[PDB]
Amino acid sequence: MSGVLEGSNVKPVEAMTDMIANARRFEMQMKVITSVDENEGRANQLLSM
Amino acid sequence: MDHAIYTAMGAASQTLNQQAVTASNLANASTPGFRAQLNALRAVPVDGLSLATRTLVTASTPGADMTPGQLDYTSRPLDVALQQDGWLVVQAADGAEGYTRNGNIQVGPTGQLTIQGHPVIGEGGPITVPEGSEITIAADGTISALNPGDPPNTVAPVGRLKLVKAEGNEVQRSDDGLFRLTAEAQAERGAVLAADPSIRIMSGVLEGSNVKPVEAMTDMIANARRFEMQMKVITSVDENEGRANQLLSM
Amino acid sequence: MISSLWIAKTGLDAQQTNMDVIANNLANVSTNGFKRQRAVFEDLLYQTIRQP
Amino acid sequence: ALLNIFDIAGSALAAQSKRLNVAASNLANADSVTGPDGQPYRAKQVVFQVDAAPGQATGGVKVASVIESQAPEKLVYEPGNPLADANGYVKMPNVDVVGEMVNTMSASRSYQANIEVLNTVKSMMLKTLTLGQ
Amino acid sequence: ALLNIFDIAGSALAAQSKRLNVAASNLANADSVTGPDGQPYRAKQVVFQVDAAPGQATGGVKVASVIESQAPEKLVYEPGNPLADANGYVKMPNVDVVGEMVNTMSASRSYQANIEVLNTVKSMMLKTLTLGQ
Amino acid sequence: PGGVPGALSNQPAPPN
Amino acid sequence: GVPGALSNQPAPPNEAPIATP
Amino acid sequence: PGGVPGALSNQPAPPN
Amino acid sequence: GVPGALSNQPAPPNEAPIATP
Amino acid sequence: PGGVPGALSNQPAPPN
Repeated sequence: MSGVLEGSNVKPVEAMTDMIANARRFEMQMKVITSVDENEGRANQLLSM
Repeated sequence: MDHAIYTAMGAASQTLNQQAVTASNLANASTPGFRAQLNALRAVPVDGLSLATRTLVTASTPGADMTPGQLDYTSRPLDVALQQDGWLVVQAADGAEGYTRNGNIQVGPTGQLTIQGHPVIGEGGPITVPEGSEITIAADGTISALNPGDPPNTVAPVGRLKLVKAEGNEVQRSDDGLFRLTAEAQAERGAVLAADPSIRIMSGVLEGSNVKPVEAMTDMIANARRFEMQMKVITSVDENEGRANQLLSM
Repeated sequence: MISSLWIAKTGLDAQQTNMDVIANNLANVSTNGFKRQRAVFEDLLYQTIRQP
Repeated sequence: ALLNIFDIAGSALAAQSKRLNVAASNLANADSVTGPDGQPYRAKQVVFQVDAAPGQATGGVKVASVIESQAPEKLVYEPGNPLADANGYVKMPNVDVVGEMVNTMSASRSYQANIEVLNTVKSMMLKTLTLGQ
Repeated sequence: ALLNIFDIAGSALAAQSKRLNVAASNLANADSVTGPDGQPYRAKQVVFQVDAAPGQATGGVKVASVIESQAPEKLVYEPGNPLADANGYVKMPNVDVVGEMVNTMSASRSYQANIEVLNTVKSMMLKTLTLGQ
Repeated sequence: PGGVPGALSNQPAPPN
Repeated sequence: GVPGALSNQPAPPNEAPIATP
Repeated sequence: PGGVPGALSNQPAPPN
Repeated sequence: GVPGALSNQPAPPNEAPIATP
Repeated sequence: PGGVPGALSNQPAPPN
């Protein structure tokens, strides 16, 4: 068809939902990292005496 | 640990289950002839020795809501709507008999009536209409077919739609969205529901979904608050255990 | 995909598709011999978690 | 067997844990409509008493029993609900969410306090063990 | 091997580390669409059981096996996906996010408790060697 | 001697 | 017996029914 | 003698 | 091969292939 | 022998 131009097909709902899921998935990964880091300290202290 | 965390965790997960049910109901707010799913929490107390202090919570879907929805006037002679407490009968996916409220009846090239791709069940097995003919549906389900080219005097009945009467407590939504008779109800009413001659359908109106918006909104607000509450406890127990573990020292 | 961000995304997409159908119907008002479109939706497979 | 303050603080820890579990159960099922036998979920509470043994009003806490609140259950209107009475009213739990949150916080801090008491007494008697070096 | 309590607490530590690893793997892959074989990621769970073979009732903890959950996988409608079935449905993991978070926290807490147990047992064994100067 | 600890014994109640 | 004490017999099995028979 | 230690054994299930 | 035990033979090298082959 | 420790090794990589 001549006289019309095709734009992008980016869906805004999908992108917004994906961004929300990404943020609220990272936070959980950061919580697990903090938990493991806190756990390792004791275990390290076990090596005394 | 203190298994109190395993109570609030269950309460937080069942809240997400309830939210998934409510969101599914909200997605189908425009589905023609949709019956919203009812969600309810139920408490199960753990039996055993000592102070019966633990009572877990588990979601529950007690059937569906049978309140009739909106009636949109589409000037189409094939779209029919049922009287309240009424159901149309179609052939299910596995060659069985199922019930529905979607009146979006379609005519194939071969002439067979279908609803959502399932064959429509007429007084005697699926309904086959003369190929490429105009269809009018009466108030009691009688079907008149006009063959194009022939005069309007040719209009004659062909078949009658099977219309059944069933309450909410008797039907259960199968996994494909088609309602079927429950075990107790089937044992008393027989395997196949006999057509009720009192049921009245309306031609040219399509029934919408009965998803109430105010109840959905209130449910989401309550679910969010409950999830945050359970999360507080999940944090209390964590810190308490963290500190209680110190007694094991020295 | 927490099963509640997917279910609501599906509903949002369905409403957007219905709005696209409505906009197509409204834009083609002045055309000759145009038949209006109507969007039909169906719920997908419901999942059973525990039997009654 | 547990000796003195060890027994006292252990009893206190156990009872505070029971109190927190009851609070968590009340707060989790604050919206449950039915139990397993069709009866509503009535809010539960703990009953605290002083161990005492026979002649010593100076003991820990002990949870005599878990009582069920006899305050009238909330009534909601739902004539379609199978559990509704002849008037169409469904019974709903009488849980006070703010009260449950405050109770959880209180059981938490009391639990922590008794843990600290137990730790201090343990250190004190460990140092007592080296009397006279 | 590890004396006695040493072996018991080491087994407990290893088992809880395995449980926390499983929980972290489930949390990471909560949105995975596929695996190397084209199969959806199924939530993994460890199986805890005692190990008291030489005529005992209590011997610690060991992980018998890692098992994939049988809870129905989540079906999402996507007809353009190469992994979609005949009806156009794609299978997605049955991971319970709140469950895995609580599992992480509980595993960390009990791991810490076992650390405190082993440290205390070491202390006591260290003092024992000074029996009678 | 004692009674319900916490919520049910720390609110104003009618005499009985 | 009282909670936290020692008994001569095992505690009964723990089960939570979703719906009573 | 044992089972899944966590979410999959602390949730109500229909009987077998 | 009980975990935590001692075996004469070395452990095989682990591999994590992203696709199937 | 050994390679880069930490982030680079414990990350999926194309086969080569």
